[PDB]
Amino acid sequence: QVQLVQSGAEVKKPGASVKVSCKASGYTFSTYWIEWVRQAPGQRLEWMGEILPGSGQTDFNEKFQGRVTFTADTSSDTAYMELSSLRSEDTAVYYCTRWGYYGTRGYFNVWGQGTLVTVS
Amino acid sequence: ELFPQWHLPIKIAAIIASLTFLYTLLREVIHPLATSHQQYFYKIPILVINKVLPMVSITLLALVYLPGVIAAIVQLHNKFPHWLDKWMLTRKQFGLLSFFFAVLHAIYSLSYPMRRSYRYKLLNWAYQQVQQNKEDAWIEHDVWRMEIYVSLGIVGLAILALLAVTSIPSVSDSLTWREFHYIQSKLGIVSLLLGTIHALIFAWNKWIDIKQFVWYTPPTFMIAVFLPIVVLIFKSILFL
Amino acid sequence: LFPQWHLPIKIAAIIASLTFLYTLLREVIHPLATSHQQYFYKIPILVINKVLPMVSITLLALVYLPGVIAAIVQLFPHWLDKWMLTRKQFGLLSFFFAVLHAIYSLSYPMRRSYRYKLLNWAYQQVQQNKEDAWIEHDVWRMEIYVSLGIVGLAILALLAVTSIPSVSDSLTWREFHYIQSKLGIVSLLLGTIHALIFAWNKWIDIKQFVWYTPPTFMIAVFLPIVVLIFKSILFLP
Amino acid sequence: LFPQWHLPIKIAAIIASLTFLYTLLREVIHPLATSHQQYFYKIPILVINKVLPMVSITLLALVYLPGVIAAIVQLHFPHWLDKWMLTRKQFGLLSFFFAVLHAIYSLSYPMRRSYRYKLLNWAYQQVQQNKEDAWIEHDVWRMEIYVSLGIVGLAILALLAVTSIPSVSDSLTWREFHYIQSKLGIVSLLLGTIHALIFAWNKWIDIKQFVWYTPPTFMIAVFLPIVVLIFKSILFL
Amino acid sequence: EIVLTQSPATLSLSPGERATLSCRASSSVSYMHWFQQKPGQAPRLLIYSTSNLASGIPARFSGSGSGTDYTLTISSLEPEDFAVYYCQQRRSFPYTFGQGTKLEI
Ligand SMILES: CCCCCCCC/C=C/CCCCCCCC(=O)O[C@H](COC(=O)CCCCCCCCCCCCCCC)COP(=O)([O-])OCC[N+](C)(C)C
Ligand SMILES: CCCCCCCC/C=C\CCCCCCCC(=O)O[C@H](COC(=O)CCCCCCCCCCCCCCC)COP(=O)([O-])OCC[N+](C)(C)C
Ligand SMILES: CCCCCCCC/C=C\CCCCCCCC(=O)O[C@H](COC(=O)CCCCCCCCCCCCCCC)COP(=O)([O-])OCC[N+](C)(C)C
Ligand code: HEM
Ligand code: HEM
Ligand code: HEM
Repeated sequence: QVQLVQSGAEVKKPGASVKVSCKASGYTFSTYWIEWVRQAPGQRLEWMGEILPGSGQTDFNEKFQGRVTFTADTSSDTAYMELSSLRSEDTAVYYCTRWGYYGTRGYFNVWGQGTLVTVS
Repeated sequence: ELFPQWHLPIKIAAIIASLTFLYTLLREVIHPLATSHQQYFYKIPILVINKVLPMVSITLLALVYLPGVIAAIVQLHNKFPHWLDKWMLTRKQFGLLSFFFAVLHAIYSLSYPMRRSYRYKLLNWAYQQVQQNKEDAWIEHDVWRMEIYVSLGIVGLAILALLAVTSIPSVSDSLTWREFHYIQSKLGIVSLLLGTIHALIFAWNKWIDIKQFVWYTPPTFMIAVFLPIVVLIFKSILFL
Repeated sequence: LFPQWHLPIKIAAIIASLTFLYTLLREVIHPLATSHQQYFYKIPILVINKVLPMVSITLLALVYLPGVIAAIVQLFPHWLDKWMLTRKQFGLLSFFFAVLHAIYSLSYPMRRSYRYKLLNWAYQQVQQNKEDAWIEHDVWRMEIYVSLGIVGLAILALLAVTSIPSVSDSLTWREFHYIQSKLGIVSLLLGTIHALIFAWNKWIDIKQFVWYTPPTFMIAVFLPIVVLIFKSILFLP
Repeated sequence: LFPQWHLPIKIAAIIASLTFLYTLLREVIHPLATSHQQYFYKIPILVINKVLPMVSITLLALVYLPGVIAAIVQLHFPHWLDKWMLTRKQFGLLSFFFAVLHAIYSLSYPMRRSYRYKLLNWAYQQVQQNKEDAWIEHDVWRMEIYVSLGIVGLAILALLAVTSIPSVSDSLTWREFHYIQSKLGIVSLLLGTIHALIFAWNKWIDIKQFVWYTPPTFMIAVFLPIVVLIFKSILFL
Repeated sequence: EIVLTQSPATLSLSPGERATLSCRASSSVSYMHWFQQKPGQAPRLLIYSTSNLASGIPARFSGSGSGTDYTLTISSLEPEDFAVYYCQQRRSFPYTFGQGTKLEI
C-alpha cells in the first residue's frame, strides 16, 4: 500500500517564504518521479514541477523558474518544496503526485491529501 | 592457362564451403521444421552464410602453417616429395584467400543491428518485460564474454590486415630477409593464436550443454578449432 | 596538375550537385511548405547517403558504355577515343564512392534519432496492447539486398586491388582482360540487382511522386539496365 | 630490425600507456572510491576506445610541427631537427593505422548486449512514468554533425596513405606529390580537430567533468593541433 | 504550451439520462486522460488512454476520440456522478489541465 503524507495548513505574509513536505511510504522512494501540482480557488489545476529523488534531475515550469525549488531526503523519504517571494495570488492547495503501471492491470495515479497555503 | 598457381587453393576452399553449407542448413532449418514445425527460412541470406566464412578462413590459416610443422618433425625424427613441395608453394595463395574471407566475415558481422528482425525482436522483448513486471534485465558474464571476444577478433583482424599489406611485390622487394621472415612468421602465429582464442571465448558455456547436439552431431565451433589447436600445441612442443 | 583527372572529377561534381539539389527539394522543402514540419536534421547523413550511391553507380555504367557503342558501329572518332581513355579514372572514382557509401550506410543504428524512435515505438506498442510485431517480406527484402550489396562491394574491392601498377605487371593479357571485364560486369549486375531489390513495392505506389517527379531509385537504374540489355543482345543475337 | 621504426614506435607507447592509466583513474577507481560501483566491464572496449583516438591525433600533429619551426628559424641545422624531419612518413603511417583501428572500434558499439539491456531498461522506465515523447532536439544535431566529418577525415587519410605506396609514388612529378602530401594532410588534420571539438557539445562549461582536479581528455587531445593550425594560418596569411 | 478547452460549461441534466463531455485540444495529442473531483477531495483518476477504465470504475463511463476531439460519455446518471470533470494531456513538457465541467441537476 503506497501512501503520501503532507504537512498542515500554513498562513504567511507577503515577502516571506514557504516550505512544504511530502513523505512517501510503500515503495522505493529513490526510483520514481514525484510531481508537484497546485490548485487555486476558482481556477484550473496548475502543474508546477517534477523531481527525481536519489539523483540530480529536477524539471521546472517556465513561469516558476527562479522562485521555487525542490529538494529530496532519501534517509527520511521526504521531498520538500520551497517557494519564495509570496504574493497575494499564491494562496492555494499543493499536491504531491506519482504515477505507476501494473502489468495486465493498467495505470494508477496517487495524490497527496493537499497542503493549504494562505497569505494575508 | 589462367592463374595456374591459384587452381589448387580455390579447389580446396569451395568444397569446404559446401561441406559447411549443407551442415548448417541441416541444423537450424531442417530440424526445427521436422519437429515442432517452424519455418526459419529467412536465416539463409545472412545468419547461415556468416557461419561459413570464419571456418574457411581459419582452416586456410591452419593449412598455411601445417607444412612447416610437418617438415620440422620429418627433419628431426628420422629431400621432400612432390606433394610437400606443392604444399610449401601454395602457402601465399592460402593466406591471401584466408585474409579475403576474414574481411568478408567481419563485414558481414558488423551489420547485424541494421536488419528489421533485430528491431522486431527488441520491441517484442520490451513488451514481454513490461507485461511481467520485471525491472532489471542486466546480465554480467554475457556482457564480459561479448566485450572480450569482440576485442580479440578486432585485434586479430588488424594483425591479419598488416601481414597482408606487407605482401605487395613493390613493398616486398624493399626489406631484408630477416625482417621479411620475422613479419611472415611471428605475426602470423600471433594472429592464428588470437583467432583461436576469439573462437574459444565466443562459446562461453555451450561446451557442457547437451542441447547443442541437435541429433547426434557436435556443434560447429568444436570442428572450427580442432586443427589450429593441434598446430599451436605442436609448435609449443617443438619450442621447448 | 593531374591532366587526366579533370573530366571525371567535373562529371562527378555535376552529378553530385544535381542529386543533392533534387534530394533536398524532395525531402525537405515539400514537408515544410505543406503541413509545416522542420525535418532539417536529415541533411548531414540521410541526404548525403542518397547522393553517393547514385554517383558510384553512374560512373561504373559509363566505363562499359563506350565498349557497347564500338561494337554497334562496327557491326574511331575523337569523342569515342577521348571517352575510352578515361575508363580507369571512372572506375577508381566509382570504387571510392562505393566504399564511402558503404561506410555511411553501416552507421545507421548508432545515432540517437534511432534510439528515440525505438523508445517511442515500444511505448506505443505497450499502449495499444499489441503482442506481436513481426513482418516477413520486409525482413526478406532487408536480408537479400544487404547480402547482395556486400557481395558487390567485395567484387569491386578485388577489381580495384587488381589495378596497382606493380601488381598489373605480373599478369598476362588474358588474365588482366578477364579480371577487368567479367568481374566488373558481374559487379555492375549485382549492384543493379541490389538497387532493384531495395524498392520492394514502391514501384506501384502513388505517393512516391512529390509533385510529378519520380523517386531517386527510378532514375538511378536507367543506364545500367540499358547497358546490360545491349550486352545481352550483342552476346546472343 | 627496422632501424627507421625504432623512434616513432617508442613514442606511440608512451602516449598509449599514460592515457590508459589516466582513463582507468577517472572511470573505474573514482566510482569505486565514492558511491561504490563496480564498473569493471568498460576496460575491454570503452576504455580502449579512448586511447586510440588520442594516439592517432597526436602523431598527426607531430608530422607538421617541424614544418612551422623550420620557417621560423629561417626568418630569425641541428641533428635533432633532421632526426625529427626524417620520421614523418612513419608518424603518418602509424596515425593512419590507429585511426582505422579507432573507426573499427567505434563502428561496433550497437552490437553489444549492454546496449540491448540499457535499451530495455530505458523503455521500461519510460513506460512506468507516462511520457509519450522522449525526442530531443540538440543531441540529434550534435551527433549527426560530427560523424560525417570524422568519416570524411578518415577518407582523406586513406587516400593520402594510398598515395604513399612506393610503386605509386614514382609516377608523379613531385608537384602532384607535394600537393597531395601537404594540402590533403592539412585538411585532414583540420577536419579531425573540428570533429573532436564538435564531439564535446557543452561539456566545456560543465563542472562535473573535473573528477578531483583533472580536466577531461578531450581538452588535452586538441591542444597541440590547435596551436599547429593557428601557426599555419598565421604563416599563410 | 498546449491549451485544452472543454466545450460545455455546465449540464443541468436529468438524473438518469446520458451525458456527453468534450475536451478539444489545440495541437496533435495522442492520448487523453479523464479525472473527476468532488468537493473536499483530491482529483481521482477515471479513464486513461481514452478507452481504458481504471480499477473499480463502473461500466457507465466510456471514452472515445482521436486527432484532437475527445469525448467522455456517461450512459446512466445515478445519484453519485454529480462532480467536476477534468481532462489532461501528457505529450508536451507542461502538462496542461482542463478548465472543468460542472454537472448539476
Ligand atoms: C583491419 C584494421 C587494420 C587495418 C590496417 C590498415 C593499415 C594499412 C598499412 C598501414 C602502414 C603499415 C606499414 C608497415 C611497414 C611495412 C611495409 C613497408 O615496409 O613498406 C612501406 C611502404 O608501403 C606502404 O606503406 C604502403 C601503405 C599500404 C596501405 C594500404 C592502403 C589501402 C587503404 C585501406 C582502406 C581502409 C578502409 C577502412 C574502413 C573502415 C615503407 O616503405 P619501404 O618499402 O620500407 O621503403 C622506404 C624506405 N624508408 C623510407 C622506409 C626507409
Ligand atoms: C575491414 C576494413 C579493413 C580492410 C583493410 C583492407 C586493406 C588491405 C590493404 C591492401 C590490399 C592487399 C593487396 C595485396 C596485393 C596482392 C598480392 C599480389 O601481388 O598478387 C599477385 C597477383 O595478383 C592477383 O592474383 C590478384 C590479388 C588477389 C589477392 C586477394 C587478397 C585480398 C585483396 C583485397 C583485400 C580486401 C578485400 C575486401 C573485401 C570486401 C601475385 O601473383 P603471383 O605471380 O602468383 O605471385 C608472385 C608475384 N611476383 C613475385 C611474381 C611478382
Ligand atoms: C568498408 C570496406 C573497406 C574495403 C577497403 C578496400 C581497400 C582496397 C585495397 C587497396 C586499395 C589500392 C588502390 C590502388 C589504386 C591506385 C592505382 C594507381 O597507381 O593510380 C595512380 C593514381 O594516383 C592517385 O594517387 C589517385 C588515388 C587513387 C585512389 C582511389 C581508389 C582508392 C580507394 C580508397 C579507399 C576509400 C577509403 C574511405 C575510408 C572512409 C596513378 O596515377 P594516374 O596518372 O591517375 O594513373 C596512370 C599512371 N600510370 C599508373 C599508368 C603510370
Ligand atoms: C573485426 C573482426 C571480427 C569480428 C567483428 C568478429 C565477430 C564475430 C561474431 C559476431 C561471431 C559470432 C558468429 C555468429 O554468432 O554466428 C564470430 C564468430 C567466429 N569468429 Fe569472429 N570476428 C572477427 C574476426 C575474426 C577472425 C579474424 C577470425 C579467424 C581468423 C574469426 C573467427 C571466428 C570463428 C571461428 C567464429 C565461430 C564460428 C562458428 O561458431 O561457427 N573472427 N566472430
Ligand atoms: C557493404 C556494401 C553496401 C551496403 C551495406 C549498402 C547498403 C545500402 C542501404 C542501407 C541502402 C538504402 C539507402 C537509403 O535507405 O537511403 C542502399 C541503397 C542503394 N545502394 Fe547500397 N550498399 C552497399 C553497396 C552498394 C554498391 C557497391 C552499390 C553500387 C555499385 C550500391 C548502390 C545502391 C543504390 C543505387 C541504392 C539506391 C539508393 C536510392 O536510390 O536512394 N550499394 N544500399
Ligand atoms: C569513420 C571514422 C570515425 C568515426 C565513426 C568516429 C567516431 C567517433 C566516436 C563515436 C567518438 C566518441 C568516443 C567516445 O564517446 O568515447 C569519437 C571521438 C573522437 N574521435 Fe573519432 N571517429 C572517426 C574517425 C576519427 C579520426 C579520423 C580522428 C582524428 C584524426 C578521430 C578523433 C577522435 C577524437 C580525438 C575523439 C575524442 C575522444 C575522447 O577524447 O574521448 N576520429 N569519434
